[PDB]
Amino acid sequence: MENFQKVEKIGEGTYGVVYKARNKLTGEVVALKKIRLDTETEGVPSTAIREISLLKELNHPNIVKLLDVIHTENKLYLVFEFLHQDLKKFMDASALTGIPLPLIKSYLFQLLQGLAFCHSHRVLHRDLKPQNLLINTEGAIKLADFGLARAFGVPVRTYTHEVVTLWYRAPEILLGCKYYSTAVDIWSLGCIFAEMVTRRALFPGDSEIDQLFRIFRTLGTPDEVVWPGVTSMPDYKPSFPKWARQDFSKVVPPLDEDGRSLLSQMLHYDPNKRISAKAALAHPFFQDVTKPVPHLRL
Amino acid sequence: SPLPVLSWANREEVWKIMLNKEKTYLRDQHFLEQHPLLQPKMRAILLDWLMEVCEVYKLHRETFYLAQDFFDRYMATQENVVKTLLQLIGISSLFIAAKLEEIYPPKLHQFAYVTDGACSGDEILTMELMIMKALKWRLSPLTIVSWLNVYMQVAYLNQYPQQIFIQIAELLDLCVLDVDCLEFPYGILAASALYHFSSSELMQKVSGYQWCDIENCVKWMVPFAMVIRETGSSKLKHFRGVADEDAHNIQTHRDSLDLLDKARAK
Ligand SMILES: CCNS(=O)(=O)N1CC[C@H](Nc2nc(N[C@@H](CC)[C@@H](C)O)nc3c2ncn3CC)C1
Repeated sequence: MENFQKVEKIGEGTYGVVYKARNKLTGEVVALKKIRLDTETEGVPSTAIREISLLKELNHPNIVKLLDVIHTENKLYLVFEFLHQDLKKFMDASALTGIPLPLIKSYLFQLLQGLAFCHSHRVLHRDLKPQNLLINTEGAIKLADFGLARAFGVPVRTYTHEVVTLWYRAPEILLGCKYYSTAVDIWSLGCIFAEMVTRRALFPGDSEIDQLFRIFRTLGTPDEVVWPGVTSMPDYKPSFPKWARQDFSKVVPPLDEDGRSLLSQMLHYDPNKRISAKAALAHPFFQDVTKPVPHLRL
Repeated sequence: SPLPVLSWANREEVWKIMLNKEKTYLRDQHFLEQHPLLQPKMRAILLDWLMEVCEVYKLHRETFYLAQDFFDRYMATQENVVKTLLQLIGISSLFIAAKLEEIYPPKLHQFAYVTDGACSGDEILTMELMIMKALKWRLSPLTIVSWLNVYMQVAYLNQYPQQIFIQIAELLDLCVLDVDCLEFPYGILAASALYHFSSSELMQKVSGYQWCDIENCVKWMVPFAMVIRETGSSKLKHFRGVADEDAHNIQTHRDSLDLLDKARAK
């Protein structure tokens, strides 16, 4: 751990503190996640073991590269690649000028590629929010902070603890669904996509009910036709006000017809109908970015 | 590729990624040739004990199989291990597994408690670090039981019935106690166990493996399946605080030691 020189503190979490650092010899600029072990009565935190393990498997250009794990005197250091800015800081800087549509499109496609990779490896991110999405100076964006990522196979159960910032939480979760699905990550990305276009949070609630009411105000209060099973859900109330769906011209005005289409498919109430990351990559909105491949009919 | 057209990702892409994981995660049926002081019956008593403490703390079958794989893979990196050191390595492998798989896992003092004082919290926190570092932090394998779950999901997507699952799991728990199982890939072991309770046709429909792929494994498995058959398979139990839909996923314990004696005899 002597080859690193701390440049500055980036942030802090329950688990550990993040620093920008230089490998003094090489000049490699890295991000160090320091984890004090002497503070934890249960050894290496469950969450840190899972993040290290998951990130060794997830090797994709649109996922943060974990470069090394170093064990020091009651300290565990995760060494990651450094990225100069997160999407939250980038969007705030671009609030007046706007983000150019080709850059919005490039970022969304890249986010969808990294997410499809996680989903194909049977992993749920569960915490997709702008400050967990890191960008570099040459147009790349990567998914980061896999502290809350859980693998499925035997679906991940829901609980009453600090999970995904309410603002990006899917409606099935707010309505009491007992199991998370890959659809919750697609819901977060639709929120982030709308936020890149408008430069303001699509659904900024202050409680679980305020969040749900904000979703219903924009997308319309759902029913059995749009979402088979919604009325029979644990936290659904027949007393919910019946708002109608707003036109996507008034919700995301700068977006084109292809853009409005993808966003509606990403924000579909039904987790079974909501587009997948793989299917989203095929959407006509990215036809200028990607070129389709021949499908083997066999 | 027995998985149907998956909505989330390509049916074949998910399946190929699962197969490529087995190719990267390696296990050796002769790892005890590196620890001459140890005999294969020692590993059997250890895994049987871990299985019982799992049932006691109502821990998931995935938790048990994570600890089994961590223990077997860790010892492949080690040499000249002593009989006394085995209790600590197994319970620390289980400590890591519980923290990874369970939502509210048992506390470190409960893991020390089951060793009747022969292991303390500091010994387990020291050992978990040695295990994780030696395993190169590769603690996300596809267990023997995970394949069984995938095979049951495929057979019923074309959730699933619990009673049948625990009967096949019961046979895999017996086979896992013999270190020779580590010669067959984890997916092969699960398909072979499922075949003993079904047919080659169903095995190929849910695992994509042909008869030639699992024939060698089914031959080795044959004695274990007979001991399970001779006595009759167990029934699904209820666990306090455990939601009935997840009851088949709770690790159970049997008199498997004497069943393992009868199996190796024939
Ligand atoms: C919070 C300040 N945001 S910012 O001012 O826009 N900006 C400055 C540098 C910062 N880069 C990184 N930030 C984080 N943040 C973490 C949470 C504090 C989380 C997202 O992993 N992790 C990184 C970064 N590089 C690599 N890793 C992986 C460990 C982004």
